[PDB]
Amino acid sequence: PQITLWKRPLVTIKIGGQLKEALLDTGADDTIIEEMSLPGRWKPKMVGGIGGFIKVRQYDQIIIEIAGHKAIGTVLVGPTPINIIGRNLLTQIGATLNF
Amino acid sequence: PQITLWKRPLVTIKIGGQLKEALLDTGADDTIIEEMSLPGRWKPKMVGGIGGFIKVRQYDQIIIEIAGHKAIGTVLVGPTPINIIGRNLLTQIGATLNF
Ligand SMILES: CC(C)CN(C[C@@H](O)[C@H](Cc1ccccc1)NC(=O)O[C@H]1CO[C@H]2OCC[C@H]21)S(=O)(=O)c1ccc(N)cc1
Repeated sequence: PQITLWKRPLVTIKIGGQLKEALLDTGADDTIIEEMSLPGRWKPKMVGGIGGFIKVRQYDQIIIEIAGHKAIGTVLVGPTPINIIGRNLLTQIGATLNF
Repeated sequence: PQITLWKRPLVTIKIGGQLKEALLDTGADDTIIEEMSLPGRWKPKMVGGIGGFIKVRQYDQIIIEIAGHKAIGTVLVGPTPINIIGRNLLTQIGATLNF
């Protein structure tokens, strides 16, 4: 699909068996999802953006369906105000910025 | 152009006659630039990011060249870790997300 930017580019994702709404974010290096339970060992990481840093749990090799497209990669879990799909997964689904 | 996301989508912008580097960010509603002197009066605005809120100065009708495309709109100036080109300006250059 070709997404216009008049509004937030929100899509439905499936992760860990749950359905969630997330933002397709070209400005995000990594994907960050609100607090939830995921299987596996994880390692702590600090992620910084506007306003500062938050502590997150880094889970590797997580499968996520984005708008119906299966993808695999690292997912950071923590206190984010919105679910964000970053470049690490956008590349996997072949997303591009066009103008 | 068609920009892939294996690397941060950074482009050159020309504002106030100066050349700077900026990130094409579909996850940002608004355009935010690092501290610099812009013309006219400003209005206050609070911007919420991943790590909290910062206070910024809002300047309207600012002329900005993005990767060679002229745009005229609102620009926020504040303590951002990187210059961000948000949806308000992305729409003016006709950017879309495609996959
Ligand atoms: C600041 C950028 C370099 C990176 N940010 C992604 C960015 O797209 C966020 C993503 C974002 C989106 C909504 C809420 C929090 C974070 N948007 C944002 O900061 O925008 C602010 C200015 O415009 C306003 O409208 C959106 C919030 C304001 S980030 O959220 O801090 C971030 C940092 C590291 C990773 N791995 C993933 C994301």
